[PDB]
Amino acid sequence: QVQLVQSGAEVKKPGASVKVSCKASGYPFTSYGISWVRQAPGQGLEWMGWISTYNGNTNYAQKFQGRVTMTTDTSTTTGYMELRRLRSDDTAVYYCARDYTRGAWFGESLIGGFDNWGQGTLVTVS
Amino acid sequence: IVLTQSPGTLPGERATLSCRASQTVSSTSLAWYQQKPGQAPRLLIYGASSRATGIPDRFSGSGSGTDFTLTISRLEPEDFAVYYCQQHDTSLTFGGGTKVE
Amino acid sequence: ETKCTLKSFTVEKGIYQTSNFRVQPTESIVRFPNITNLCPFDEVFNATRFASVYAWNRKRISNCVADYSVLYNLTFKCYGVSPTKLNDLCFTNVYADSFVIRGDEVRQIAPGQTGNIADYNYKLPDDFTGCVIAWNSNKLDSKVSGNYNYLYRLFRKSNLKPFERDISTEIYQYFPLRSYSFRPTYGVGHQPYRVVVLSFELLHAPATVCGPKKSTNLVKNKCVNFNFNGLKGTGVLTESNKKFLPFQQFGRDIADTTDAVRDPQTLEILDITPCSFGGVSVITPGTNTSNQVAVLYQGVNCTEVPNVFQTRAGCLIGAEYVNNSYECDIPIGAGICASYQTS
Amino acid sequence: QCVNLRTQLPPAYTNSFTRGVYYPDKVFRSSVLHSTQDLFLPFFSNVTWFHVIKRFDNPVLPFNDGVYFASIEKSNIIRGWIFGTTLDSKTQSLLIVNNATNVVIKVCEFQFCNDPFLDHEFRVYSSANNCTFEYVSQPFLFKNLREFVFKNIDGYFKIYSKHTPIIVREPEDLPQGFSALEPLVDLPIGINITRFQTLLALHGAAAYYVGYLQPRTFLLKYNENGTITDAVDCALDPLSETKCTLKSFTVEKGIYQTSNFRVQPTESIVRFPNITNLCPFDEVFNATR
Amino acid sequence: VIWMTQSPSSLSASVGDRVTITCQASQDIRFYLNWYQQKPGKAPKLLISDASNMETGVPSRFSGSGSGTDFTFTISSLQPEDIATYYCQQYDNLPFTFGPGTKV
Amino acid sequence: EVQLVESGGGVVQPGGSLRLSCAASGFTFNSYGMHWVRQAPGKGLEWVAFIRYDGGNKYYASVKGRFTISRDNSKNTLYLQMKSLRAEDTAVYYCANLKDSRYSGSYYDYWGQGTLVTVS
Ligand SMILES: *[C@@H]1O[C@H](CO)[C@@H](O)[C@H](O)[C@H]1NC(C)=O
Ligand SMILES: *[C@@H]1O[C@H](CO)[C@@H](O)[C@H](O)[C@H]1NC(C)=O
Ligand SMILES: *[C@@H]1O[C@H](CO)[C@@H](O)[C@H](O)[C@H]1NC(C)=O
Ligand SMILES: *[C@@H]1O[C@H](CO)[C@@H](O)[C@H](O)[C@H]1NC(C)=O
Ligand SMILES: *[C@@H]1O[C@H](CO)[C@@H](O)[C@H](O)[C@H]1NC(C)=O
Ligand SMILES: *[C@@H]1O[C@H](CO)[C@@H](O)[C@H](O)[C@H]1NC(C)=O
Ligand SMILES: *[C@@H]1O[C@H](CO)[C@@H](O)[C@H](O)[C@H]1NC(C)=O
Ligand SMILES: *[C@@H]1O[C@H](CO)[C@@H](O)[C@H](O)[C@H]1NC(C)=O
Ligand SMILES: *[C@@H]1O[C@H](CO)[C@@H](O)[C@H](O)[C@H]1NC(C)=O
Ligand SMILES: *[C@@H]1O[C@H](CO)[C@@H](O)[C@H](O)[C@H]1NC(C)=O
Ligand SMILES: *[C@@H]1O[C@H](CO)[C@@H](O)[C@H](O)[C@H]1NC(C)=O
Ligand SMILES: *[C@@H]1O[C@H](CO)[C@@H](O)[C@H](O)[C@H]1NC(C)=O
Ligand SMILES: *[C@@H]1O[C@H](CO)[C@@H](O)[C@H](O)[C@H]1NC(C)=O
Repeated sequence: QVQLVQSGAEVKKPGASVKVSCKASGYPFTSYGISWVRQAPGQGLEWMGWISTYNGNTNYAQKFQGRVTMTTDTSTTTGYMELRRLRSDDTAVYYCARDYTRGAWFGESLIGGFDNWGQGTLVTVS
Repeated sequence: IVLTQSPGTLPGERATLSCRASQTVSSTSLAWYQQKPGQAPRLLIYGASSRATGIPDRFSGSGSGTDFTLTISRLEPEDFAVYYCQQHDTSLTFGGGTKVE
Repeated sequence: ETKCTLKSFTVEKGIYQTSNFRVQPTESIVRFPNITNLCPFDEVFNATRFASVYAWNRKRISNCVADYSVLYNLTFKCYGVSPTKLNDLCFTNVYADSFVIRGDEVRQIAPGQTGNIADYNYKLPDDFTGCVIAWNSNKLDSKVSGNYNYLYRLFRKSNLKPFERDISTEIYQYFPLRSYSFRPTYGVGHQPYRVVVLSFELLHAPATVCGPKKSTNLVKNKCVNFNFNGLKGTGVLTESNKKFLPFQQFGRDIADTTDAVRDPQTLEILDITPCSFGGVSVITPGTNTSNQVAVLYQGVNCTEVPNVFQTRAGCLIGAEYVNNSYECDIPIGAGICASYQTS
Repeated sequence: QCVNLRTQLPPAYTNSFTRGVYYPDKVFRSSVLHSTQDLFLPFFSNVTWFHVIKRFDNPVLPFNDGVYFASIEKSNIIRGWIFGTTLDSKTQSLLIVNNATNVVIKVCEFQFCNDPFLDHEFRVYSSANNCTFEYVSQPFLFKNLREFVFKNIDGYFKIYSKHTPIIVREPEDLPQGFSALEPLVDLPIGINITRFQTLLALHGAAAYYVGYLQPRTFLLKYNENGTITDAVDCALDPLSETKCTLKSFTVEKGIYQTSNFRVQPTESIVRFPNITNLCPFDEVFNATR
Repeated sequence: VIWMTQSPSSLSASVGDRVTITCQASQDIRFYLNWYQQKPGKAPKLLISDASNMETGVPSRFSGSGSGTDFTFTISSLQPEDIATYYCQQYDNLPFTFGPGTKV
Repeated sequence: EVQLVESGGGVVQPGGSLRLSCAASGFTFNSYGMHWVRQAPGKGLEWVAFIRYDGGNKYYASVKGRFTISRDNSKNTLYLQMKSLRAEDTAVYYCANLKDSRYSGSYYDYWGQGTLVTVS
């Protein structure tokens, strides 16, 4: 009965930043990581990065290495992502998912995938 | 690693979807996803073979080296969706996506 | 009962104490704190890649709840400990040693054994305490062209000491390491197996790893046998108006008696009292006149005990209360007396 | 990079009065007077007073059997502590540092600077090796009065703390009144602490006080809400001794027998016959026949 | 009781020469050794603590090292001001003890 | 400045007794343990006794059973009571605070000037 609940749609101006939350329930928060994937209209799935809910370690995609910051809060079992310096090309739906592709405690690769996904948060830049 | 899928666009008939890697991908590091219109993607196959919980038996994946496939023994009205291949042998990437129609 | 107590086939007029009323517990209420952090066994056993036996990898497990059900759920030999009792033990540390060997080499991962793995790659102590888990990984590790990534040590000038690791490549007076070359066309004895050894450390020190506990639902306003996170006792659980501080787990009365607890899961305060009890006395005329009796339950409520009259001295059953007034005969207390009267 | 930042001034002293009482255990009690024996700062003791003003007192002090620490400030200059023995790369040491969002506690073989400090970055140590303990939680830290008790028993580093606002008085001394310290954290570290040092952050004025705990008997008064509101030091004076014996903060007029007077011996006197010959055990045990 | 000894008991050296003094413990005292320097008519001054840590104010020409039972005290270049009796002292356990003393 | 001042020395007869004292100032005397060390003409440094900061635990060297160590933290004064003095006890007696990372915890090393005691 795992669920991921994301914030609603946001509208931002070029140069602005957006903060997208993802509330998790139905499982031990510190046993699984959190990954973020975005999908622009008409496009496929693009990986943004991963964070461990246990030790705060991160692994970012090169494309967002200097733009995206990911954090977690284990007291409210909620993940957060912030994307800085938004451009018109960043209009997309941003999804959170439960990560079982990398361990949260050891950082090693696991045999798995992204099983639970949130509904997605639409971010528009104009 | 770059993942190339085909065909661009493909009820009761058997469907096969392909994903070719530019580099060798371990079976332990490859997975398949399904995305219905208006919905988030869901995991179908992990380890290139094992089914994710809740996935019907008509869905089965296999492969080795650089050549992996996903097979649907019989297409149902609800199986018409965009499918993606994923690898995390190196970093983590998704394929272009293949549409079943 | 009175006759036996007084050792007499005869009983004189009066009131005697012959026994005691005590309510027994009917249930067992077990309450423990719920797990918030769990031991990362999943990230050890479901890993994509295992280390070579010549260079075995050690992962440390600490400060977590050890749920072993999954390992039972999915070779599983425990030494010094039962695999079905691990759920109720605590350890100061747990160490998981992961490596890949051949099926025929699995027998070497045990105390008292010898062989080219036991002696040159991975040695266990004769007094080893822990569990060895292994499974066939042919589907993942074997390759058609041959998997040469896994290596073992064949040559060395001496045998290893327990949990010693040697990853040097110095030439033996031969190159000391040789590949397994695993293939899907091999018979079982030559197929790859993934081995995880769980070493259980028990020291005179605070535990960091503990298995989970069984618990039941909370029952109130009834006589029960209870245990709150080790806090044992018998009695009736009720709500409480006590103001506990954020760090206090239980409280005591002036007599240093536990009289309130904090519930591990709901964090509510419950008051505790002993189950109803009191003395039992028999009121009787001399047996030379009559064998009729009445029974007084001292300090007990008439609805607790199971011609019923409630007085300050307790519940009197068997005697008929009247609104008349006579000289006191057999005194009970609080202005009330009993007598044998006219049939 | 360690930065060597002074003269040495003589210490000041202040009057502790009635402070340093903490909840001895995690047990709820109410409407009762409870007698307990534990390490407490003695009542009306002499407490060492250090200043941070161009002078910054941050000497290495002995830990002895436990330390009472208190500070008064607004600028949050005192942000952490170092506990250990040699305070160098040869032994494990405990480093407790607070910052804006969290507190980090770790035990490692740190090579500490000659004069360690924070600079908002860590210039506390030049390097560290293999750690044995890690812990992260919420920050531990009119003027702010912060009081701590540091104990190290059976491997457990126990921290008690209290934070109250205080009115500013010109003498800039310790305030009177009774306030009990609640338990904060209990760290299963297992190291030998004999020295400690206070870490100051640079970028104002502050002061702190250091006292040492002793094994003493106290009578603690718990009110209706299980809060300690008063206490008696049973080894302070003859009046407190009577109060403890009669389990009452109030003594009625009269004469009470509370103790016993006994003269102690001052010398060791040993007297034996003067014999120089040794017993021939050798000629019994090493015999040929 | 841990017994301490030093060697040589007395040494002859000129200014500019390298001087070494050996201190040996009958028992393993890890790194808990102090080195003192005493001039005639004066109380002993501490130069080195915990085997190898220099005291503040002590010239860089002084050094020392060692662990367990065998410890060394060195003067990289003897000065005219370095003529004194040197002692080693253990504080691993009570009673504390000083060595015989080495005359420079 | 930190000072340690010994006094109470002098000349006594064998079998007699002498009480020495050391006045401390300039430092937190009552937080530190203290040592006595003696040095006879022609000999090296000899450790005599140690007392903890609270005046609780006491340790003795050759002198155990004859010498007593004590302190008064309200006067910042350290005492050594020597009974049954022998010719061999002729020495200069120092009070000191010895740098010690294991027991006293002292991070600073202080010495007095010493007082001469002669037994004859
Ligand atoms: C444990 O119980 C507490 C309080 O009832 C609850 O808030 C917490 O989420 C529970 N933890 C888990 C992992 O379910
Ligand atoms: C490995 O992952 C599978 C799929 O989620 C799970 O069923 C299995 O129990 C896991 N193995 C372990 C040891 O957790
Ligand atoms: C018992 O009752 C009879 C009358 O029926 C009387 O005569 C006798 O004395 C009584 N005995 C005692 C012990 O009361
Ligand atoms: C006995 O029980 C009745 C019914 O609950 C109650 O009203 C009465 O006060 C009780 N008396 C005593 C002594 O408990
Ligand atoms: C005694 O009289 C009262 C009325 O005052 C009545 O309620 C009660 O039941 C009577 N009891 C008996 C035993 O007659
Ligand atoms: C501080 O003193 C040390 C010697 O103890 C020296 O190595 C270091 O360079 C000095 N720091 C600075 C900034 O000069
Ligand atoms: C130490 O405490 C005593 C009281 O026992 C007091 O008389 C003395 O003045 C205090 N010392 C200092 C330096 O204040
Ligand atoms: C406080 O310390 C934590 C843990 O080291 C760190 O993640 C955080 O960024 C620090 N906060 C600030 C403001 O430096
Ligand atoms: C690990 O700790 C030991 C002390 O037990 C130390 O000697 C060793 O050098 C440390 N390892 C590293 C890489 O610092
Ligand atoms: C801590 O002190 C005790 C008592 O002196 C000693 O036995 C123990 O070995 C010390 N621990 C270490 C690491 O030195
Ligand atoms: C106990 O707490 C209540 C508030 O819950 C307060 O009104 C009452 O005065 C407190 N009693 C004491 C003695 O402080
Ligand atoms: C030794 O003992 C004898 C008695 O047997 C006594 O007469 C003599 O005086 C003693 N010697 C000394 C030195 O006291
Ligand atoms: C017997 O003689 C040997 C050799 O000198 C010695 O080591 C041993 O202690 C003697 N045994 C006894 C009881 O003296």
